Amino acid sequence: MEHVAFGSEDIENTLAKMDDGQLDGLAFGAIQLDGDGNILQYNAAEGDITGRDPKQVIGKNFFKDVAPCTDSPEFYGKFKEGVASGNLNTMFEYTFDYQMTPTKVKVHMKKALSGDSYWVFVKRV
Ligand SMILES: *C(=O)/C=C\c1ccc(O)cc1
Repeated sequence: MEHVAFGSEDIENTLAKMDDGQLDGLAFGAIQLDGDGNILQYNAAEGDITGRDPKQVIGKNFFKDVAPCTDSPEFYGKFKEGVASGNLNTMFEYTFDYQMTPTKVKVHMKKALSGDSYWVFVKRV
């Protein structure tokens, strides 16, 4: 298992070296979105939590297609604000409830070290 803790201050540096394969070894869910919310990476843990088959959600829009619950000021709103500002690092609890048993989670969104990419980390609470 890849030893990286949820909420780590330099997490973006650590994950910049990981391929989709290594991303599946994280102890928490990890999604990489582009500026428009399109899914570039989606690890196994995220699949476990949401029920989605990883390889099938890549290329889909997270806020429009995959996770409509999220599409709100408290989630998507924070995301679009961070994208426009070029800076993003926020942590909050949220309830995942679309076509799934309502699941409470802790979400951490942070701008990737890369150009136009952003991370969304999820773990159960
Ligand atoms: C709300 O929609 C939040 C998360 C989420 C992500 C994927 C799927 O499939 C359901 C729910």
